[PDB]
Amino acid sequence: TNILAGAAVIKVLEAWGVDHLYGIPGGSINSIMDALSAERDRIHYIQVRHEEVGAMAAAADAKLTGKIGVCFGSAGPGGTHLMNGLYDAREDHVPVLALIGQFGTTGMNMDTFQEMNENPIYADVADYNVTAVNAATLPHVIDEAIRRAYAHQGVAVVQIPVDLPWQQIPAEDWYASANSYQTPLLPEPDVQAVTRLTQTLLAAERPLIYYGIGARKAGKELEQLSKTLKIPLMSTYPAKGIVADRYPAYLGSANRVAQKPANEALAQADVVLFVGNNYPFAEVSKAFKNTRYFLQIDIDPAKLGKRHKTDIAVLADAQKTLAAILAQVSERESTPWWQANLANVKNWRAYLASLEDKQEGPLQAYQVLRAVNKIAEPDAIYSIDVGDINLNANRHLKLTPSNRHITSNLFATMGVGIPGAIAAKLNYPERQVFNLAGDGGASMTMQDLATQVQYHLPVINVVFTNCQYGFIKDEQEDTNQNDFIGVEFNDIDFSKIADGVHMQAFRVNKIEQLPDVFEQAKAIAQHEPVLIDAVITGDRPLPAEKLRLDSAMSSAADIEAFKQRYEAQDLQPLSTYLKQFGLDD
Amino acid sequence: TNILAGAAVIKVLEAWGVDHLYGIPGGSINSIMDALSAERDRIHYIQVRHEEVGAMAAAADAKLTGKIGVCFGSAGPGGTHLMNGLYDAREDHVPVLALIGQFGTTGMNMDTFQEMNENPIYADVADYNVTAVNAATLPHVIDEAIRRAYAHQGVAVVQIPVDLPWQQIPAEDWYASANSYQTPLLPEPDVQAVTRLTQTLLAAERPLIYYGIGARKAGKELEQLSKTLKIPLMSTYPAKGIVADRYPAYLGSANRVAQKPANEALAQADVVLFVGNNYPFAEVSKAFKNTRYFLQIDIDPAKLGKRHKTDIAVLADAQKTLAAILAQVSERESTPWWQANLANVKNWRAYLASLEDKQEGPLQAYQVLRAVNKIAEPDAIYSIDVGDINLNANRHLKLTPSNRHITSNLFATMGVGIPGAIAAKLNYPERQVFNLAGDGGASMTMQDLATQVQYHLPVINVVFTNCQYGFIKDEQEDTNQNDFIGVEFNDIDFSKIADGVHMQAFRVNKIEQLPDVFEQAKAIAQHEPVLIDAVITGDRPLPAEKLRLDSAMSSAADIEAFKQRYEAQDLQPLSTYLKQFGLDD
Amino acid sequence: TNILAGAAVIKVLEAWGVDHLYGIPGGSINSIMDALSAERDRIHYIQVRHEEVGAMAAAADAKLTGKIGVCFGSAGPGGTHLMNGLYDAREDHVPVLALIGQFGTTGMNMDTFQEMNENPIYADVADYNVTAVNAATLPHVIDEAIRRAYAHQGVAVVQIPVDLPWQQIPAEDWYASANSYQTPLLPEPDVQAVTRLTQTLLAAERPLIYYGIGARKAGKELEQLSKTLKIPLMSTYPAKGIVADRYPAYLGSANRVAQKPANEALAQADVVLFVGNNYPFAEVSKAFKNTRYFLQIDIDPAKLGKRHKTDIAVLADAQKTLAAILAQVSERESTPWWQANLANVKNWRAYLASLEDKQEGPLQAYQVLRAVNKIAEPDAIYSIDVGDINLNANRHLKLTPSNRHITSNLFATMGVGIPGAIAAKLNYPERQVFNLAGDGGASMTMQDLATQVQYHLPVINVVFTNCQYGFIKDEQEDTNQNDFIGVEFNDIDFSKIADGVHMQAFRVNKIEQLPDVFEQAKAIAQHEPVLIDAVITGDRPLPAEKLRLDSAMSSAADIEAFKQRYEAQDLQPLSTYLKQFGLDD
Ligand SMILES: Cc1cc2nc3c(=O)[nH]c(=O)nc-3n(C[C@H](O)[C@H](O)[C@H](O)COP(=O)(O)OP(=O)(O)OC[C@H]3O[C@@H](n4cnc5c(N)ncnc54)[C@H](O)[C@@H]3O)c2cc1C
Ligand SMILES: Cc1cc2nc3c(=O)[nH]c(=O)nc-3n(C[C@H](O)[C@H](O)[C@H](O)COP(=O)(O)OP(=O)(O)OC[C@H]3O[C@@H](n4cnc5c(N)ncnc54)[C@H](O)[C@@H]3O)c2cc1C
Ligand SMILES: Cc1cc2nc3c(=O)[nH]c(=O)nc-3n(C[C@H](O)[C@H](O)[C@H](O)COP(=O)(O)OP(=O)(O)OC[C@H]3O[C@@H](n4cnc5c(N)ncnc54)[C@H](O)[C@@H]3O)c2cc1C
Ligand SMILES: Cc1ncc(C[n+]2csc(CCOP(=O)(O)OP(=O)(O)O)c2C)c(N)n1
Ligand SMILES: Cc1ncc(C[n+]2csc(CCOP(=O)(O)OP(=O)(O)O)c2C)c(N)n1
Ligand SMILES: Cc1ncc(C[n+]2csc(CCOP(=O)(O)OP(=O)(O)O)c2C)c(N)n1
Ligand SMILES: [Mg+2]
Ligand SMILES: [Mg+2]
Ligand SMILES: [Mg+2]
Repeated sequence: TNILAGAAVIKVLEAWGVDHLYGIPGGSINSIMDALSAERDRIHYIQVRHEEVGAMAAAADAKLTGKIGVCFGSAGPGGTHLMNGLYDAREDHVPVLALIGQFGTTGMNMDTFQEMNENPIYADVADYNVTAVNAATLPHVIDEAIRRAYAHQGVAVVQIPVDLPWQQIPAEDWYASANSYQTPLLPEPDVQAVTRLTQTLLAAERPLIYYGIGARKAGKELEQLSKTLKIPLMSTYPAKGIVADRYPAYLGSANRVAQKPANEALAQADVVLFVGNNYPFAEVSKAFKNTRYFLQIDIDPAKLGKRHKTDIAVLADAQKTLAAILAQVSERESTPWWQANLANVKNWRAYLASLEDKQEGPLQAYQVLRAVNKIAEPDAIYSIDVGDINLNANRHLKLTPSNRHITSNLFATMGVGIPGAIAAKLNYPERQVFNLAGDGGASMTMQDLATQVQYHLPVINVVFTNCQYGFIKDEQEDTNQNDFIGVEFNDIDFSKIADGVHMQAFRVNKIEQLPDVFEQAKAIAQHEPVLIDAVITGDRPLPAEKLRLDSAMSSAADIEAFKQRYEAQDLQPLSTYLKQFGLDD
Repeated sequence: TNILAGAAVIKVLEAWGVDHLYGIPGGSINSIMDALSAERDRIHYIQVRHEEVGAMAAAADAKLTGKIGVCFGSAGPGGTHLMNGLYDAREDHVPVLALIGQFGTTGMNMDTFQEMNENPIYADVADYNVTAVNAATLPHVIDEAIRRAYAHQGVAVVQIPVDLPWQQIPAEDWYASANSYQTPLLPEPDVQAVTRLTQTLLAAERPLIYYGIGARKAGKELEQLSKTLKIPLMSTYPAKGIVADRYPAYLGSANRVAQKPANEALAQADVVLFVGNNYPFAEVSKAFKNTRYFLQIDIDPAKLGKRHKTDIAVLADAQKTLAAILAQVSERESTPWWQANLANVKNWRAYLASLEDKQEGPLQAYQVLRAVNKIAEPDAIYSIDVGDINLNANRHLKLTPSNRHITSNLFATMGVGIPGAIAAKLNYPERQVFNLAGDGGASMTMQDLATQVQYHLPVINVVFTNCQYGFIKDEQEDTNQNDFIGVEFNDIDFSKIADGVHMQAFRVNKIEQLPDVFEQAKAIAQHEPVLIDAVITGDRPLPAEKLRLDSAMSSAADIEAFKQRYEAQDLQPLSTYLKQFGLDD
Repeated sequence: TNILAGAAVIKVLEAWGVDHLYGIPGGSINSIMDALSAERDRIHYIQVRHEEVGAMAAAADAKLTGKIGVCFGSAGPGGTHLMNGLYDAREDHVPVLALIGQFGTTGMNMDTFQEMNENPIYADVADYNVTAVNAATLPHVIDEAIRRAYAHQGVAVVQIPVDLPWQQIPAEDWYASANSYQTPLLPEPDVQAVTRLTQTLLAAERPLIYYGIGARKAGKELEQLSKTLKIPLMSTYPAKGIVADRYPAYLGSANRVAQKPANEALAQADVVLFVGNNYPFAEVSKAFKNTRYFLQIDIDPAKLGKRHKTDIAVLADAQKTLAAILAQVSERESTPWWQANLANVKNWRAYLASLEDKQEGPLQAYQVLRAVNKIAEPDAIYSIDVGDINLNANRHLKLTPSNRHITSNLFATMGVGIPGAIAAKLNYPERQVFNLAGDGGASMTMQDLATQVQYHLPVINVVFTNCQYGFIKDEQEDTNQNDFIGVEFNDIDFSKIADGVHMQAFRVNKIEQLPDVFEQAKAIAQHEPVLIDAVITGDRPLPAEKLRLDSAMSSAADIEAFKQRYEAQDLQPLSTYLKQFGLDD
């Protein structure tokens, strides 16, 4: 007969399979809290200590699962605290629903306490942004918000006046269209564009396949096409893991969160196959300036020819198109280009290994990640924060397709380590989860280590304490005339922080302390969360984008200093291998 | 001859007397950081651990001093982290300048890393919101932003492309108009409106003067007019302290962060003089429904007759107008209304005193604030956060006009305790500063306890740990049908948090522990910061807005339960004193 | 007991003294139309043919009277049509209330016909911008909107769901605050600052007083200061008429809608008193590059030191401050500067008169304005459109303090001639009202010549038909390398247009036709609107900003071609006069 509007709303969420949602209560959202209380056995409300962690975790839910992430905040400061999480979702194009509290209709526009016109606040970030003004339509307005967030892969925001969820509406007049939701059966790629793309890729002397997360399902195809046609493989930083890191022709990513082989190969390549990629640096770094042919495959029309003058752009699904190229090619024998790149990758990985393998004295980030690699399970998930850890994790973590790693890819908000590991462990309680965060990123959301304790989420948290905003110090070293300002700061002892939130923790600062501490952490994380605070040296990581190793481009003074500073004595430039296999530079 | 644009900009700030500014560096704001580095002996850059603390502290600067507060943030997530601080400034109408980083002009609109159209993000909160596109005009654009923030008492936002501060501009072509800034000499209030207002106030049988922070300078006038004409005085919560708290006819504030005498008197009053007030609850609580005449004095035309049908509204300065009323009145002898209200205030203060004066057993918020009162210096400044502490601080802190207390008055963002005490101690290094925060408000900005350590700011931090969002639990108790959800949580041991940031701290939970701990804290705070974590009981404070003490309005069962729960056995309703002095109710 | 919400909203408008309002009905604003129908005897609705005319007339009301202009539009297209009128009110800082229709609250957010979230559309232009969601607070929201538009001198926009005006609210609950209304306080001048300003003014060798419409109430003091101290006067184009144009030492306005004496003088001046002026061209034309001392007087702090570094700034009412200067000074004797300037003004006026007094020939703009002046009454109001007509009206109309002229001063929207004239005849039916419009400007709002017929508003409409966008053509001549484009077009016979809307009209093209035609127009306009379509030549008005006259700065060939083109054979540069009185240039 009747039903309360707020109860109907929680049922629309239950209909769309929403398992858990995050927020902090307040008077302006208490009628929705009331509805959640009755249904607490069907949808799990996770109370966070700061709302941006709720919004960031909701984004990570959708990143990991493909399902809509949900968070809420009370009127005014509850809702504006969501901003860094909602912009992350807009930028990383994943579906998120945010509910914002608002004063009742009876007191709106009266200029009463913590009441304002909230609709202008969400206009930029949200794809759908509405203030609900009627309780009977409120279930449809919520269903509308979810349909559009999914369809448009973005943020949908509904500001709800607190009095409407307590109203009665006729129980038969609302529905959730979850039952109509579906995946498209897309057409097969047109055979002539596939053939045209293949010929051009076969005649290339120095070819590359450069893929992004759009090729997430084409792991097998990419790797087989690589070794069948003798084409090196390189990706964007987030596409790391689609092809296993130990694959001998994986060059890594290009630019600063990058690897030496990827950068050098890109400047020599004559034909690039750009697949499901939208690398933001293409134009500003003139990455493709020496490319002769540029071939592209993307599912989205707005991307076609965006990053460079494209010769052939196929609008199609990456995996289908790669499987169709694969189906018309045969083995090619090892070329000079294949051989030179393989030798270069071996030289690089030996460098990274000698850093990782030091066994005594002062702790550096490199060995902390070798110890992370030692205790990692083959399907672990990593929530990585933003800073030097994106660079070091991309070089040292040895991922396979069973792993997941997430960060704030484009907006790049700091603080994402902790919320992402909370979302990961809620979705996958049986998978090992790691949170790799630098000290500045981890202090921005440190209060939510208590949420991991409260909901008993066994996360392995590793904080890299350098008493610096390392990523920025290095930039200041490169651009600034006057001394470093704002990048070195006071120590925070995160094992005391973790103890305050009643979580087990260790602090280490010598390489030799690592093995024991990490074995204890692997065992504690079978049941409880644990934190390791690695006090590391402030060494600058080798800048892949400022290599000074070639005698024809850098003077011997520069090369000696570069080799010295970066312990890069045994690194050879690509040109050494090119000359060796009979190629020029 | 030439000067670099970023150097000229730091000089425009120095010209407007900007002593310190807050932020966190990033690549998109490094050319401004470079300029700050050279001038580090003239403007003090304070690096915070989270940008909302920088924006909130900048707002508190202007709250305390009347001078423009300045903060900055890098592009994307640096700038959106400022939101809770900037909305606080818009709402509390104080001048703040925020500088937002942005990618260089050369890469803007190229869709490159952490680059977006940032101008839509600041459109709602800012009075002035511009992206600077030329380096020669950039000193004028900054000067423009400060002039308007001051003139309009609001937020001015400038998004600066990083490449323009490193450009050369002719040194003679820029200036800062600080030299033209001035206070208006306002006209004296028109003598006939003052006389009309006075007659109506003199004929009132049950009068009240209800003032707000607009009467900040009329402390003497308010108090003398009170005792010369026998008129009780009541204020808004932030106007507490303008007249000393021990003044026998100060009734307190009305509504929930309120006091019993203020609430009861307002329903009996026949003539209200509303002075420099903009109480947000006037309409939604029907506060003035029984008022017969409503007289108002405000400096701002948009306020005149806003909160109620006003009989006489004088547009003038509060202090000038009160001094002019005072100049034409003589002593009146004690009326029944004066006498009844005085007796009622005595009854109330005895209640608050018996709570404060318990000497053993389980710690409650009441005694923690009696201990705060004991060590307080006559001119201490209090940064108060948002939650039950606004209610308890308004009842127990004994302020005088030499004190300052600040919070987020209208927007009411949690987290303001720590940034406000940082701003207070930077401006006034010789004054004792307190930060009174509840546990949920203090965990939102807990990482910046490290900033107090790093810049050596001796703040006394007192955290009230109830393992609850107390203010919200009580609301749920009043409105919600189903059980409490989201308002009780895990303990955080803030003396371990404080130890992690290398600050001295104590944790107490028995009334008898207070005196020693507070004496030690008063002495440590002579040189270092200190934190006390008071573990308190979850007792609900007496709800002044839900009194059940009058036998003619509430049944005896209700009154017994009310008296029992709130240890309010000896509280009498106002009607007892009205009947006693020959007045009806 | 109850009243309808729509009736109370109209009662609030009546209370604030609103006599007339403009708009076009629609389903979404039909409950407001219903209310208006009931009140047709007390408040008068003016139906326009296009909604921007309604917004432009609403703006013109406030410009002419100082009282708030009121306009409305229906949902979607009705409201977006108001845009040019509303930004004109924002830019020329005048109070306007715009009511926007919206679908009822039940249909909102259901994506039904002509229903969209309308609140983001108005966020940039409106000082106050809200959607009403409740019928009982709707009178307060309308009252709030008028208070803020007056106080803030900007636009207030309220979007109203059609159902709410048809609900019954209690009659007892609403009120309008119109009775408490006051204008802002005028600050008083500090005598010490005034003495300093006066000393600097008297020590000047070549002084100028440059005033804007902030000196509206000080024409007497301005002219008196000029005659007593022997200092010439110049104004912004909108300030023309504050001092009578026939005054011998009134130099005119600077830059392009300028008069040659003002431009020449400004370059020689050593001290400028800048009074209630916000000239937008200061910095970009480097106007004050030679001014040794700049003195400013303004009521607004955001303007002090804004346009140039100010040596003495006074924050006070212009009239009060000018009265103070005048009381400290005595008669001075004629200087060379005074005499040089008067001689230059006689030369310039003699030149404009020669263009005006041609008796036979092809018609030019200059003789048509002479014809307007001969039939103009001493207190006529001029609604002027935008284009060359501002340049020509500024040079040829002889205005006194009894006249009024309005245009779109800073937004500068074409189209305003017809709406400004409608509003002026509504407000001042006893005054002669002119509409002086170029053909491009008149074409954009031509349909509302019918509003003048329908409402019997006797306006004299004068269209200047040059078959060009003359103002742009002359800009293309100055900047464009390739041929003229989009500035010359087909003729529209406006007498046939007027005939179509059933108005009396005439078409002229030879100078000798003018006298009889304007005589007849002057007679018809006592009862009916009349239009004259003056077909004029394509002659460029003398560019007062590009004077090729002085032999020592321009070649004899440039000078002769200039004099030939502009019929300026008898003009002398100010240097001739400066030299005659022993001065240098
Ligand atoms: C601190 C920091 C610095 C960074 N530095 C770097 C760096 O130096 N180097 C670097 O590489 N990255 C870096 N990144 C990440 C970077 O900002 C970009 O987000 C990233 O390069 C984008 O990768 P993408 O192209 O794989 O994914 P996206 O930008 O998400 O784009 C995916 C693309 O795939 C297409 N697509 C989707 N599905 C399919 C399908 N099924 N078939 C076909 N096409 C499809 C999409 O349409 C889109 O074009 C950094 C991140 C951080 C946090
Ligand atoms: C958790 C929380 C709850 C709250 N609960 C309450 C509560 O229950 N009770 C309560 O009272 N408050 C409460 N507040 C504060 C409340 O939200 C309002 O901000 C407060 O009531 C406004 O006080 P005000 O009128 O003094 O100041 P403002 O809102 O700042 O307004 C000042 C007024 O003075 C006028 N003015 C300025 N200068 C002059 C002058 N020189 N001469 C004349 N007029 C002048 C201004 O124009 C304006 O009208 C709460 C705050 C928090 C954080
Ligand atoms: C096609 C076109 C071209 C134009 N070309 C020119 C041109 O070449 N030259 C030109 O002059 N104009 C020109 N204008 C007008 C120009 O755009 C500006 O609108 C104008 O210069 C502003 O003049 P103002 O200073 O009088 O008015 P406003 O900009 O309105 O400024 C008024 C000032 O007076 C102050 N004030 C208000 N009241 C008082 C008081 N009581 N006491 C003291 N201070 C007070 C105000 O705060 C403000 O500072 C043109 C307009 C158009 C449509
Ligand atoms: C909220 C936010 N503020 C500022 C930045 C700019 N930023 C990018 S990396 C970085 C420093 C990262 O420092 P930390 O986490 O300590 O790690 P490190 O690089 O030292 O290992 C900063 C400040 C950001 N992206 N997000
Ligand atoms: C950032 C933010 N989120 C949510 C709120 C809503 N809110 C208002 S008071 C309150 C609880 C305060 O709790 P706490 O600080 O623990 O103090 P207590 O009341 O328990 O003493 C909350 C969540 C707010 N105003 N600001
Ligand atoms: C609505 C609008 N569109 C375009 C312009 C640009 N503009 C300014 S003056 C002008 C030409 C004026 O034409 P017209 O009204 O015929 O006058 P003329 O110069 O020919 O006398 C134009 C197009 C404007 N200010 N407003
Ligand atoms: Mg770091
Ligand atoms: Mg609490
Ligand atoms: Mg024209």
